[PDB]
Amino acid sequence: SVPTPAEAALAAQTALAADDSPMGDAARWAMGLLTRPEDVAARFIPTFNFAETVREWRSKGPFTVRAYHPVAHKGWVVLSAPAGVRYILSLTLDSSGLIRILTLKPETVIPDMVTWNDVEETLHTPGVQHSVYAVRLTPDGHEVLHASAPERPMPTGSAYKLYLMRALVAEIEKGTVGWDEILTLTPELRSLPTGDMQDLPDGTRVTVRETAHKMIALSDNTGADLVADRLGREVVERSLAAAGHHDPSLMRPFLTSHEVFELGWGDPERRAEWVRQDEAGRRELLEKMAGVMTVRGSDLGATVHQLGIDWHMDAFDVVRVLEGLLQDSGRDTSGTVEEILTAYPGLLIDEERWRRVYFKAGSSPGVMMFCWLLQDHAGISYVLVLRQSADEQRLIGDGLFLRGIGAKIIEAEAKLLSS
Ligand SMILES: [Cl-]
Repeated sequence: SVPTPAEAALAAQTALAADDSPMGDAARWAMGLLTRPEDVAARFIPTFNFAETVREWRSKGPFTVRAYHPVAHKGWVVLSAPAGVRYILSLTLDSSGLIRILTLKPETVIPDMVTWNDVEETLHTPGVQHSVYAVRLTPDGHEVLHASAPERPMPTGSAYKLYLMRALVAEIEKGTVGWDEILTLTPELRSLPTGDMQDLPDGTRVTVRETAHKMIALSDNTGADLVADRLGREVVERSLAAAGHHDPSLMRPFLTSHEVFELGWGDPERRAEWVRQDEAGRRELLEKMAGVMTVRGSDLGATVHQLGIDWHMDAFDVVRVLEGLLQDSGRDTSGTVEEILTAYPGLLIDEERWRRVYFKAGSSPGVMMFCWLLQDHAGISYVLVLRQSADEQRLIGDGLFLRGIGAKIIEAEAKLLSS
């Protein structure tokens, strides 16, 4: 008794109208633009041409809402326009519901998946290296459900925050840091979005717990940098092998988000020097680069992951860090780890099927990855790792494609994961 096209669209239209959440508020406002600089300023982040963008968007309608997919601070609305042309309106919000990102783009098309070959043939894009790895975790080891290039080390962007989380948990267990310990935002520690903590004023005091929460749930770069500063680079590097990484040297020096941004898209000479240097020279360069960021979001574009300016790991490294975090969570009887890991599942999840879902995304120019750990109410866990890398960012896009492939795999779990 699957809903028919007409039923599906009506359900989405009503859900959008009824949604009494920050995403509902923002999506309805955005849809209103489609169907006043002072009111725009009040709806966007404080540090937010737009009237012209809205004019161009409006010229593509009239629009009909066909699907509505809110997920905490992120949301997508599928729109049909004249002649059956479809678009997706994407929203990303800050912590109080102000709009950070609002885009209207051609629809991303992902079929319902019947077989793993459907996944591979949908995903494959000339010029893009990709990898799909799916396993069932058991007492007796991992059962491989599907694998394409899991052994290939690839850049993974904010997947690295999973390793930072395991390092943090290890220090909590050793008693060198506490969940309620205070970290302090300084001008030097501020990074770029993703995240919201960069929007806090200088001197803002925040607990380790709340910083780690934002580091994971919002992929907060500033949160991650505060944690990495508190632990120290050497402590994080020493934690990598035990945390699950097969070859820690691939991620040494272990970069902060601030360092990736500043090195990757700042001074071209400094970046060339990085390429020429060994680990010692790279550490020395990073120390000299310490200070307040000069690079801004508009500077990003060119790919630099090929120069080692990212965080490289294989699919097996991602499975091990997620399984390790599952173990870390169970050991932490306070539920602090679990609360952090489950806050944002990246999708609308069937909670009657899945007791817990861990999720992490990562992206950089030419880099996209999504991973989930899903555990059912009987205690059976699955891990799904999706990765793309390319020399040209336009071959990958904003990540709705790879995320959507994950969504369809999870929707078809009875066929692809738990058959
Ligand atoms: Cl995401």
